Amino acid sequence: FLDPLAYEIWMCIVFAYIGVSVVLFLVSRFSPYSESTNEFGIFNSLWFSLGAFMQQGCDISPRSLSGRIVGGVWWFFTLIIISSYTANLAAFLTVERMVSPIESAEDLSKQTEIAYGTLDSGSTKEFFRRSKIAVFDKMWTYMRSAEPSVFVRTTAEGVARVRKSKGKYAYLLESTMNEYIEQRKPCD
Amino acid sequence: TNEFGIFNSLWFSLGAFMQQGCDISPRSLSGRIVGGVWWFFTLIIISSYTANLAAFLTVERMVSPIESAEDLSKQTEIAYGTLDSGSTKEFFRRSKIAVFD
Amino acid sequence: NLAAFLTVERMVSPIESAEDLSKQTEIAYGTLDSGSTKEFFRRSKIAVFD
Amino acid sequence: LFDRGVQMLLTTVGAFAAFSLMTIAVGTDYWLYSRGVCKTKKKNEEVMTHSGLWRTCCLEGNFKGLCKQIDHFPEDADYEADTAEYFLRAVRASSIFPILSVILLFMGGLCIAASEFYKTRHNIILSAGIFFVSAGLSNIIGIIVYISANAGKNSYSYGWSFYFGALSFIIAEMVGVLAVHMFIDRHKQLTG
Amino acid sequence: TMKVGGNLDSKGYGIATPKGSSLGTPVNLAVLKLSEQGVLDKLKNKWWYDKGECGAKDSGSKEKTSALSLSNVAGVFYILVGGLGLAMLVALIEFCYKSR
Amino acid sequence: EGNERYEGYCVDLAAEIAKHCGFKYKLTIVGDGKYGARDADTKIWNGMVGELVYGKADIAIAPLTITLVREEVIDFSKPFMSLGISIMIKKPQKSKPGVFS
Ligand SMILES: NS(=O)(=O)c1cc2c(cc1Cl)N[C@H]([C@H]1C[C@H]3C=C[C@@H]1C3)NS2(=O)=O
Ligand SMILES: C[C@]12C[C@@H]3C[C@](C)(C1)C[C@@](N)(C3)C2
Ligand SMILES: N[C@@H](CCC(=O)O)C(=O)O
Ligand SMILES: N[C@@H](CCC(=O)O)C(=O)O
Repeated sequence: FLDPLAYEIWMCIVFAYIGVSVVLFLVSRFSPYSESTNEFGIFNSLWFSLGAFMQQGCDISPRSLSGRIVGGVWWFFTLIIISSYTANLAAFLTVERMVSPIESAEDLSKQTEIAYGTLDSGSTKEFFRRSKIAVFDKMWTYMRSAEPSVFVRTTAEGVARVRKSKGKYAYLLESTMNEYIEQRKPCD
Repeated sequence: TNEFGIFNSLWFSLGAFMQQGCDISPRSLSGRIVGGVWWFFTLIIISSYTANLAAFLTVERMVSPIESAEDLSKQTEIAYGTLDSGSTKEFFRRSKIAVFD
Repeated sequence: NLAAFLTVERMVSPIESAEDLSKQTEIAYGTLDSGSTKEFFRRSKIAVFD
Repeated sequence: LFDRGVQMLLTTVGAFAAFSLMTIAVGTDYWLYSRGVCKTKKKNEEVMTHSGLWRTCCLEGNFKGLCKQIDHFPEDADYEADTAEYFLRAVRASSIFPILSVILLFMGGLCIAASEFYKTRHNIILSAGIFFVSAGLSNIIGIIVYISANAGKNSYSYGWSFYFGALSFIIAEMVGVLAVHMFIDRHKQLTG
Repeated sequence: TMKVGGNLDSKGYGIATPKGSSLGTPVNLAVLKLSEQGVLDKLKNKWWYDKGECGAKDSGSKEKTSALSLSNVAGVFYILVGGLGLAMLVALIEFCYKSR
Repeated sequence: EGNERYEGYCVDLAAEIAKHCGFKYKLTIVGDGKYGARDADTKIWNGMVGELVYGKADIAIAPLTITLVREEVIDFSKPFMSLGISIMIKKPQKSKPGVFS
């Protein structure tokens, strides 16, 4: 639930609450005169500044001019930070997906940040070697121009190079052999 | 009848707009209307205003120091030039347009 | 619901690139008659044009 | 209000404790863990960085503890004409507010010493509490400028000597509370 | 490094030959035939647009956030600390009012 | 040596044209490294334009731009597509929103 705001701001805003938690007290204790003439002690300044922070609280209030000044300013502060909490969850409760390049191998046919290869000496290599569909033909043009060799002579080597490359190497293979690496631990 | 100074009337609806309470209340005919409707203002304004707050805080625009390609004519702290013996160089020599000239 | 408003203006704003147009009868379309666009669609074999 | 008789000791020791922590925080050459350089050009690409307030320094570099006092630095690609950026750099070259806080807390020492020297002429003993709040503000603005500069995720980590910058604020305001608990009766004892 | 501004001219490239060289007419006819074949844009994709491999292809529009930070909202602390300064200054001056 | 050293838009379009019209071709580099213009003193054309005008080459296939002065000494074909003048600068970073934004 703290995700929308950084660690350091949650840490430091406490210091601002402390500040208002005693600035009301200093404001109130300048020469009330009777001694009783100014209400807010430390514990009530702390409380009213909290009821400002975490909202709610319908029971106490300072009559001082400087008191209502700092109260209004601290309310203005709180409105901003708390409503910013209420907003930024929109960036978390929507578009939560992590990352997923790429569908249809669209980006693979166009960029070299992710290497890819087929099984060597296999039906898929020969298919890319011939298939004239533009995405397939261009992926073949890469693999034929890709150096060092991208083709794996075993599915074991394919899976190994995919894993060791953290997904920067993508392995092209038949989907049931592919899905035996998804329905099975470590399923990464 | 009213626990109000002018500074109180200047304060109570501020706190109400901040959506937090203060010990005083209108407690009167035609004071109900003024205090209560003022909630509607913050209830719509704040709610709507405080919704894109986060996004706005990260818009990450660019300042675009020049955009018209003629701003460079206005200044010399930024130098500019063209390819020597180049088509653009000789065009700027040849194309006798004041903005270009 | 105010978020459901301000998060989205673009419902579909009909079809770009004539992609879904090429794949629907729900919107009719044509070129100018007796024109080089008409001839271009007559000859250009690119999938959307053809 | 309680322990009315001992509060002069408790306040004077609390003030000296706050002054000690404040000057340790200002004087310590390291505050937090970061990435950067050991020196004002360990210096080639990056190093684990172990700088303090006025001093830039590193940890687990090819050398350690050869820290340096910071100096003014320029900026790249504009945005320096803004008064907030310019003033942030002018402060970062030599952070005024922490040492001003040291000076205010020392002047609070003089104010509480003015309980005895030329003893308590009028309500002067109030001034310590004002100095302690102003020291609090000087610390909090120091922290705000320090973070808002150096945090520009950061992947940093914060050491105890960083947190002493905060704790010296928390304690300075507790000494403020003690100074008020002194003044509010001491000035009544002076003036009835 | 970045494009700013835009075209000053409706100019362009062309294939060129010695003046009166026999290549000019087959060149021009091939240039025309290539246009309806759509080769020219696919060469342009292959030599500019596919090669847009930098994250600037996407980084200006990506989803979610790395959480919000102090420096984006830090000015809110300035108006507070200034209010606390005023909260001191008011007492500092009202002393002289009570001293009257 | 022949044509496989070179890669690029003009290299490919050169291959496509020479295949389409079925003529043997040899890519070669201008000796002076210039695109080409007439010397203001000697009127001698340098660059690839010189290479054509003085028989050093048989056809030019390059980003050598169409100009009217070049059309005085060479023939430019129909164009494949247009382009125009532009400015290159180092971009400023994406702007962190204002302190009070
Ligand atoms: N779309 S583009 O920028 O890549 C572009 C630009 C141009 C192309 C072709 C393309 Cl693909 N050729 C046409 C020419 C073809 C013939 C018809 C007009 C000219 C002759 N004009 S153009 O302006 O020289
Ligand atoms: C209901 C609430 C809950 C929290 C977020 C909103 C936006 C809506 C403001 C509020 N004051 C605090 C009241
Ligand atoms: N079983 C496949 C393995 C190689 C491939 O999947 O391309 C074949 O017979 O060729
Ligand atoms: N293509 C241009 C390059 C130089 C320029 O545009 O200035 C030319 O033929 O000269």
